[PDB]
Amino acid sequence: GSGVPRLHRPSLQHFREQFLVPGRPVILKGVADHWPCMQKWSLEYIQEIAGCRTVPVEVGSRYTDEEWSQTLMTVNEFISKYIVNEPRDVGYLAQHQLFDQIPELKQDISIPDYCSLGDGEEEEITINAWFGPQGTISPLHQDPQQNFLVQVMGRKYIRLYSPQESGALYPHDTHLLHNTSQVDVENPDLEKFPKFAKAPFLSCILSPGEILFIPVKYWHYVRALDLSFSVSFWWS
Ligand SMILES: C/N=C(/NC)NCCC[C@H](N)C(=O)O
Ligand SMILES: O=C(O)CCC(=O)C(=O)O
Ligand SMILES: [Zn+2]
Repeated sequence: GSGVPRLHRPSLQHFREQFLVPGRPVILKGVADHWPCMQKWSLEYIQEIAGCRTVPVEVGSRYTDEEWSQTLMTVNEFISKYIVNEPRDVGYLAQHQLFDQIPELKQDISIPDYCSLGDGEEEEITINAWFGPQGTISPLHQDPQQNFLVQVMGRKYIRLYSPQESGALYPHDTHLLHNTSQVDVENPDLEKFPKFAKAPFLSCILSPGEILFIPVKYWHYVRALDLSFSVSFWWS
């Protein structure tokens, strides 16, 4: 496929018309790049503000066979165990609303203006922290709302497949896992999943300051390339 387009602070109507309404992915630059989080958030500072709080942590590379488990620990324990000291397994602080838990971290972000183009209420926008070492993998999956994924620390390799291509992505049959792909994007078994080979996609390397707009129900797979902190806004 091709690289995801990058636009420097598009006007709202131009984002509405070329991207939101047709549902095409884009990176928005010059938008979140000066938010306080971009210069303020570090291991020192995350420990200082959030260190003693309780967070859920996903342990294991990815979630299919339950090797993957979910646990709870303090942010300090997560940093020390899964990031700093030669971790024994991949832990990921994933899909957690950490800014409703620590309001003082919410002062470091904002809700992007483009969300007001939606039909939903600003109070109901779901804000999720994603924080973990180099190498976390979110398997190919789709989400029920629009998403702004704001990169803060580190880089993420991302791949996007359209809803129109779902027939080549082999979703799990169980309605629980309905929206997750059985395919390992970066090493697909093409004996089992042959149609995955021909399906087109976009990909990118998302970097700090940059916002990736993921259209509703667009499939995405995400691998952190460095120690990484992203913040997702689910809106509608
Ligand atoms: C690696 N782990 C992850 N989540 C637990 N990755 C991305 C979130 C996928 C989830 N189905 C969603 O609703 O976005
Ligand atoms: O693991 C990641 O960073 C991707 C998060 C994600 O899937 C989402 O923003 O909905
Ligand atoms: Zn997602």
